[PDB]
Amino acid sequence: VRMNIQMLLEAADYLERREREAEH
Amino acid sequence: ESDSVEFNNAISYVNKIKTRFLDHPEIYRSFLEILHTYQKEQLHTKGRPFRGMSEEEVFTEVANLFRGQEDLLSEFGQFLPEAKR
Repeated sequence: VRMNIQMLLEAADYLERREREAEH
Repeated sequence: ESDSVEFNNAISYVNKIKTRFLDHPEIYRSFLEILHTYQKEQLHTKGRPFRGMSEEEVFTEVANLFRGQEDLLSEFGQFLPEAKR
């Protein structure tokens, strides 16, 4: 159970990187 | 099996934020910038974690950005460890 605001900076950097993964 | 449900609950939130702030591409700068004042703690010390600041402030700023949408700050409440009720 690690729901702290840390998750928002994690999810953000994740999702930034996810778009770049998807292009190929 | 590994718990990453709440990770995806964060993803879904950020993705919702990003999908609703299409009229506002600027929010994607300042939103995280505010939480970066929070998250700083982990890299600031040479040892222990901290709280950052007061959880009320990081909230306070994001609210002015997001303003109009109370429903987003509703989900923000999950990432604030208060009472859990």
